[PDB]
Amino acid sequence: GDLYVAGCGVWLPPPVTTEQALAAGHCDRRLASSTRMLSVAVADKETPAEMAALAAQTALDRSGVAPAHVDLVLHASLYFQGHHLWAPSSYVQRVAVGNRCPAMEVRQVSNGGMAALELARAYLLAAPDRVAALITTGDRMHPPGFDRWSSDPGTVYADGGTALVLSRQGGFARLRSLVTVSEPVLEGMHRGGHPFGPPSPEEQRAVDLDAHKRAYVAEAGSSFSVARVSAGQEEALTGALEAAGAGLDDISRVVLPHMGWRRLSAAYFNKWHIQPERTTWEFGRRTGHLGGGDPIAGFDHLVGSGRLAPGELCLLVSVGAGFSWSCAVVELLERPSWAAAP
Amino acid sequence: PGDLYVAGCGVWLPPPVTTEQALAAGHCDRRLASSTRMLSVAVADKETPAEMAALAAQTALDRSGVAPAHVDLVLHASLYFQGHHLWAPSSYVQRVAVGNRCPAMEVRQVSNGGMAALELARAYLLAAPDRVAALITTGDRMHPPGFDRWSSDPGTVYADGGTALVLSRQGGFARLRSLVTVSEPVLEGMHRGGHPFGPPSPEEQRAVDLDAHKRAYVAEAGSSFSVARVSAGQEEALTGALEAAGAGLDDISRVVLPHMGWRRLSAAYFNKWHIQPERTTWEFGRRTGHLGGGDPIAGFDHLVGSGRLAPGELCLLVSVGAGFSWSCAVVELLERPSWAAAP
Ligand SMILES: CC(C)(COP(=O)(O)O)[C@@H](O)C(=O)NCCC(=O)NCCSC1(CC(=O)O)COC1
Ligand SMILES: CC(C)(COP(=O)(O)O)[C@@H](O)C(=O)NCCC(=O)NCCSC1(CC(=O)O)COC1
Repeated sequence: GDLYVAGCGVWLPPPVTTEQALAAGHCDRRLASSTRMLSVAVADKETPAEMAALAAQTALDRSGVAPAHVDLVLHASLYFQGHHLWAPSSYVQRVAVGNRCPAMEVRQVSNGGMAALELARAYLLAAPDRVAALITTGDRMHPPGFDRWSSDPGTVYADGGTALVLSRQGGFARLRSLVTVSEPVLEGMHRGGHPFGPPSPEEQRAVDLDAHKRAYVAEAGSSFSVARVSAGQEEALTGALEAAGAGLDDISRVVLPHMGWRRLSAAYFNKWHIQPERTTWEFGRRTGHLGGGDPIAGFDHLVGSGRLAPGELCLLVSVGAGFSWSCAVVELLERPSWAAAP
Repeated sequence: PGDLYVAGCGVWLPPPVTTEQALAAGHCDRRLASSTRMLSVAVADKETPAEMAALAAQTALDRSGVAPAHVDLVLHASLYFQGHHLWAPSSYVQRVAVGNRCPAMEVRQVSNGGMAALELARAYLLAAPDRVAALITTGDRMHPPGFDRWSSDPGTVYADGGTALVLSRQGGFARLRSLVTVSEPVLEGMHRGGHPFGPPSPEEQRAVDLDAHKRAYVAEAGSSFSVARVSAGQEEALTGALEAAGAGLDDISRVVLPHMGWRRLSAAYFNKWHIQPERTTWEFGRRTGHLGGGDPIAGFDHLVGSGRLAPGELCLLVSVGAGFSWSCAVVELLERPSWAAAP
């Protein structure tokens, strides 16, 4: 019944600094100041499945899991994967695993990685003989259909891949809890059309979330909008902590989404009263938002850098547009052979 | 004790466009009309994919009688653009059709997406002792800018519409006797640019053109290899599902096939398995078109609602998508639901 993290890894393209973004007029100084971002991973020619596959190779090698024991492949993403009517999950399988288990996509906007983890956990527990599952994420947020800095002001989107190997047999960390909360009444906040009617039939030029958020608040009211988002976040946090038998004071590290400083302050630092030094803030602000993969990149970072110690608890915090929230408590059991000692 | 049932199902299909009208507009030529033998395809005007999925889910949930509190998962499958980036179509389906707060997400596996979500839904319900039902939906809209319903993938004509199915552990009008999924990722490169066995090419900025990528894959990997590997996956899914249900093909009363053109179905199924078109959903699919990954649901819903399937009879669901992935399922009709015609 127990579930473990057997391996994890990332593939991040080289960073583009905020200074170089300012120089190119991709970012203004107000956004630079409000987000306090330092750099964002930006890919040149690598596409999403390629980057996911590269992360899966690292995660699988670190795990020591045989390909015959990978019983599910789930690839999560939030933006165009490059080729319509093509199966990026099958590319990840062919290149990174080389086996024949089911391989498919799971999507839940910036929460896709945790959504895939929920489905992976269920899949592994539904049959007594299953062993491990591979979860990957990958996205590429290029200039013609997406604006990395202002398509969704307050969050700077990154290119890159992440991967995690979940196992029933064992691993270096134990999953103590995972909870997902859904508040679909917020659905219309990220689309055109009436917030409570059907979606408008036209849009794919350049994502402009800011326009839709204001239209949603106008129709639903700021009071309602702020409250429901707050309530969803609180349900996921307290649900995960209660399921793990922990309180926030038992948590050593908090893996937060890689959003800008203003957003993280309002949602987490000034609400929960935690210090940034207890989170992945410094990592995320040089990385950027990796679509649905931030919890994986952040946990991988904490472990690989030795910032998390055996016996310590880690809290994964993730959120997506629907809205959907996931929180997980992960217990580090031992330092993996790939990790730096402090 | 582990058993799973179909409690409800439904579709929402926009008005049809006939092959004659397609011929007249120069969307279809006589050789394509003749090779596919399509009669019409469902075409949406202003309805978006999640809108159509939500309408189908309303019908399916109303038919099932399952309360929203017993819907413990919502999975929305699709194969083409859902209309809005960084937006959650699965949350729209939840808000409009369910009104609850269980997890809602997307599952995708090309033209096999509906059966893929069925696999994950089944695991989810079986992974915890108190779960009851799950809602599965599909929805797509294949419009002219980036897609040509008649020639983006010649030999299959793609439809607009939504489908929905309610899976339950408590009961239903049909029992899921078996469900198996087969994966051959070596065929992955057949549906993209680049190099079949290298990384994908940079972002596809044009109308979908699968014929180009299939020719490039066959040139590189060989026709003998491609045809054999595709044939082997289809045969594995078929015999796996039938063996898992304790049935042989002669025990199947009706086959729900994908809504491809006549030439593809003949080569894959009619001439291979020696089954009659009259035992399949051929007549239904040829007036509907390919509903992305919802065909098994639409075809099963058609068979049940029209009374062509009788209590005690077994039904075989057949699905395939690029990747490749294949799913087959055997479903036993337990009773005629009250919304179904008597034959
Ligand atoms: C949670 C709290 C911050 C609490 O606020 P108080 O301090 O006012 O109680 C809340 O009231 C709030 O507004 N949060 C920001 C959400 C919003 O309204 N619009 C943007 C939503 S974009 C997003 C995409 C991403 O992942 O980057 C999807 O979720 C993030
Ligand atoms: C299938 C078979 C005929 C079986 O082998 P036998 O010919 O010996 O029977 C085989 O010979 C064959 O043709 N291989 C060529 C590949 C091909 O065209 N794939 C379609 C690509 S889009 C598609 C989705 C859909 O439309 O639903 C994914 O599957 C259809």
